[PDB]
Amino acid sequence: DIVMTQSQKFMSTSVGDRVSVTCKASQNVGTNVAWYQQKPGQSPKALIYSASYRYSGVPDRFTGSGSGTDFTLTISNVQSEDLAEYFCQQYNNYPLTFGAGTKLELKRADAAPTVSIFPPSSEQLTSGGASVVCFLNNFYPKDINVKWKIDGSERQNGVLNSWTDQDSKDSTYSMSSTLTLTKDEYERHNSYTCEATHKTSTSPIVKSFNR
Amino acid sequence: DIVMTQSQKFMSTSVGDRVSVTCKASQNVGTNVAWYQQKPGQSPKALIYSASYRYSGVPDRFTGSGSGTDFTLTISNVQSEDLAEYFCQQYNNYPLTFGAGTKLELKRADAAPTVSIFPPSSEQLTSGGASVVCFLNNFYPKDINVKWKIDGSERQNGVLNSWTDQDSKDSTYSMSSTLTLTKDEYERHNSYTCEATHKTSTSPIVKSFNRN
Amino acid sequence: DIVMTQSQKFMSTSVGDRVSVTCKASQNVGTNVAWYQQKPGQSPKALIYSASYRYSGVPDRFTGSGSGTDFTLTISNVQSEDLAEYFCQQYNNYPLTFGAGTKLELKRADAAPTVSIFPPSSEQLTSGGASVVCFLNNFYPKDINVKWKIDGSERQNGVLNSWTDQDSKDSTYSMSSTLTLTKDEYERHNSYTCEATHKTSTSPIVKSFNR
Amino acid sequence: QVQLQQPGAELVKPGASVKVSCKASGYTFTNYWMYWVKQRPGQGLEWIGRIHPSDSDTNYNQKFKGKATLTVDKSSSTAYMQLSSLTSEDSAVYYCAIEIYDGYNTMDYWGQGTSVTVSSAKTTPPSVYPLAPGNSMVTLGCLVKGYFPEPVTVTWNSGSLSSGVHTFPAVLQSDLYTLSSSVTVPSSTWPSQTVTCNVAHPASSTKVDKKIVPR
Amino acid sequence: QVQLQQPGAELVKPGASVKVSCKASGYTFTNYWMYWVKQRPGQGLEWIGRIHPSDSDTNYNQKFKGKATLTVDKSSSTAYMQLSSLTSEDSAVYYCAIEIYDGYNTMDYWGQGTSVTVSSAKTTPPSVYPLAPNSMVTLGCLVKGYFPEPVTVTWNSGSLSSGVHTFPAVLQSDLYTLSSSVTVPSSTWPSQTVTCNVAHPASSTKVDKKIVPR
Repeated sequence: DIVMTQSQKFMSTSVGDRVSVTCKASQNVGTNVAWYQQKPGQSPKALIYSASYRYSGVPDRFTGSGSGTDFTLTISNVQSEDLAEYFCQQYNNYPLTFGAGTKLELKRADAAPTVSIFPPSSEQLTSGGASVVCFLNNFYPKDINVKWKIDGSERQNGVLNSWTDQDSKDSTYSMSSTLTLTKDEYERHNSYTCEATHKTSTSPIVKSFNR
Repeated sequence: DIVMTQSQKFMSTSVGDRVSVTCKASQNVGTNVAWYQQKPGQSPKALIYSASYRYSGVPDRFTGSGSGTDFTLTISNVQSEDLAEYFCQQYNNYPLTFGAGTKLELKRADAAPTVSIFPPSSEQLTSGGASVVCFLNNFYPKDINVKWKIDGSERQNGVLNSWTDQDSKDSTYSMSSTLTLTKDEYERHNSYTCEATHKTSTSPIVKSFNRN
Repeated sequence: DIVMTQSQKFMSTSVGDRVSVTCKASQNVGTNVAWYQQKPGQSPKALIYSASYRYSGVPDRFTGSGSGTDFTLTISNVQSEDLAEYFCQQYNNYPLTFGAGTKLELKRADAAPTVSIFPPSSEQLTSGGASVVCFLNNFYPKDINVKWKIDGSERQNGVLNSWTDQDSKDSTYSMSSTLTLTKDEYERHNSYTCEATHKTSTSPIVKSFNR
Repeated sequence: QVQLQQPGAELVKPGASVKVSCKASGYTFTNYWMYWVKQRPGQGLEWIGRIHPSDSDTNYNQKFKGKATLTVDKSSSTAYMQLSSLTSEDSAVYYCAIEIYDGYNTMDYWGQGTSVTVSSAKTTPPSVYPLAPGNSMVTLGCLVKGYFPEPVTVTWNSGSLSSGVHTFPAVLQSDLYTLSSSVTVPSSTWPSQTVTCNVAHPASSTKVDKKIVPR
Repeated sequence: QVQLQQPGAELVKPGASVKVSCKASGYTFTNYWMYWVKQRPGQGLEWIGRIHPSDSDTNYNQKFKGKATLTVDKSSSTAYMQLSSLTSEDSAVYYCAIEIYDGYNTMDYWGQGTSVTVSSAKTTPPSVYPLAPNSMVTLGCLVKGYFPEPVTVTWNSGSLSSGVHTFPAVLQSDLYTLSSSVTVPSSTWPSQTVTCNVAHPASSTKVDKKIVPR
């Protein structure tokens, strides 16, 4: 089949600036090239058809160029709402083939996380389980270390970590960390500490509670 | 496909007497019929070939007869060692087909069960679980009812019951009942009782222990 | 004995196309391999001997290849009259052994059944019995459902169905459904109905008669 | 309005088959090609095939030859893609989509996508737990624990509360999925007003509204 | 001596394939038909097919026509039954068997049978627990939470056989559990060591658990 390359897996820029994506086709696909946008959790959205023509509702900021084998998608005046994965696709020959996809990244200043800790709810305790949840919201860059302490001893098991994609409002990152214990194990200890280590400070951000 | 229909799912006699199991073939198979004995947990054992001829090592107490469609396997001087499921088979037509199987049963006098209770081992308590085991050995008939009581309250969940087949020595039955709790639940209560209701007594047999 | 395994039990193709059936021997039989064709209700007809030589009268559309273990019969320009079962046989070692056989199936467009109902004849009514017959002819694919109603109530007992093999002229299927009752039972009711349900059916095909 | 309605999730045992539906409405069904796209988790887009509901003409991708079969039902204006002999590699989101050029503008319309999960596990509905605190703003949360299969939809106050919301991607652990969601609101909003976490799990027909109650 | 050796258990995921082996020894491999039999848990016996290792001549049951494939390897005197596209229906014990008539007597020889379990769950070795408490005393052994079948239980390496009750395994929440009791004279325990020997071939597990008075 015809192969659409897209050499870059990630593209970076700042809010208000511009970015571009190349797409290399293994053979001549004329101008029968389309560009799609996919935000996380949503269906793909067609941006460009026929190499350079926009679909209805696609703003001027998205411009497609190229013919033959070298096609480029250019996004100007980039805003945080443009955070998505972008695919090229040829429809000049069958079967229809897509590019690997290029995800947009937005550079910005560092930001320390706002950390919040939540004890197990009374409802969960009736189920025999006990989850302690620690939210780490709106930090940058995405790299962050989180540790759990139970009465001074570290626990690195039964922890479920999940990171959001880059925030569509302020380009920051957020992280949820869940320490799950049995109700008996939970009631056999007092202090439950959540420690966040981020490059914004050498001192960890500490949130704790005594049950 | 020829169907081999064994009339009875179970055949009953006393120790020393004789039983017989019949097998009906849908079409004529002449004498190309075999019989097999399968004890619990073992591979089948061929007893009869050509409807009436015995394999080497099969005692003469096992006698096969019949030709055409009606075949019979007779076991004389039945002993507790003969407790098994017995199958007929035809090798006259392809595909070879077996009978559904007839399980031998033995009548005997009633027998009250010997009941033994066991608290959770210290080994299991380190794993967070706690199983209380109740053994009910060597009773007859097989019908029995077991209840678990925790400080007087009946627990009919988290219970695992298992029945043995009829004993190959005294033709009795045995039961194992295991109540599994978490270690927290186990330490939240004191009295653990295994209650057995059997035909041999209008009053239930009660084995208990206090964790105290 | 030598095993001649025909991997495919069926072989689907369309009229005019070319089909190939394979036959693998458990041991080396050289070229001492024959192919046979058996149409329904007929004696087998020898097609190929010496793995590749045709019997007199066999059209050149039937070709055979292979030496040693792997053998293949190929039918070019497949006709609707070619619907049959095809066997491979080795005669290099005794006893001679046949393959399990491969049935030729023909593909075609869908076709609705032509349904005809017939009341019990006056000759059969003098015998004490009564058989109602419904023909469902020249339909495709072969899956079809028939429901018998007596005075609007579904009847299941006493129904015997029979399906023909694929028609040697148009590659369709046919089925006959016969409801047999006693003459007294047949005269206890009035309306008799056979309902045909098929892939082509947007609604059942209902044919009825009133005694 | 032009719409393409697709079911949320389909849980099918390995080796079995499934039929994914795409109900069209608001336009002439038989006037536009219907495209089908497959997207495995964390992967890219793959073209399955297309079909024209007028005459059921199809263009297939050879990769999905014996795997996918496209059909249409013009009486219901519904397109179907049947997947057969299901394996783990078939677990993905399946989109139906059309492209309309009305002589003035070119618009694309997509279905929501059907999350087909191939597994021997059975459905498990989620256990929704409130996250209430033990400043000018307050952060509340919602723990959606132990469900299968994907997906679940989480909204706050039936979507009326959208700013300051972070819904975290689901993590698979011990054959079960779990996610969480946080919302930050003015301190004058909670606990004075009602804050409700709305969880929807279509694979189990579950809709749970859990209010974030102060203690 | 004539022997037919089969592996104890095979755990195969739904849709995959498994090949059960039957290693023969003590006789001329190519002289006798090799039969195969399927027995679902708690069901009857079903004939799969037979193969003669001399020339690999086979006779299949139509029900297992595409499912089972019988082969032999004469360099190892091993028979093989391959099952394809496994489903829950194919979970059973599979025996290989031969019949020998030497001109004097007719004997049958059977393998132990391979417990093929078709499931997406992983292997779990059992947790073996001692059951410790007149003229007799009853001891026990709890073999809890294992997968898949089977497990074998002996007492004192088989030297302690009379007075033993080994209860069939029960599946409960994806795991098997069985127990075994032994009744001995009050002078045997706790004076002498009483050992419960558990083997779980699916996980290569052999655990010896002493019934310690404690």
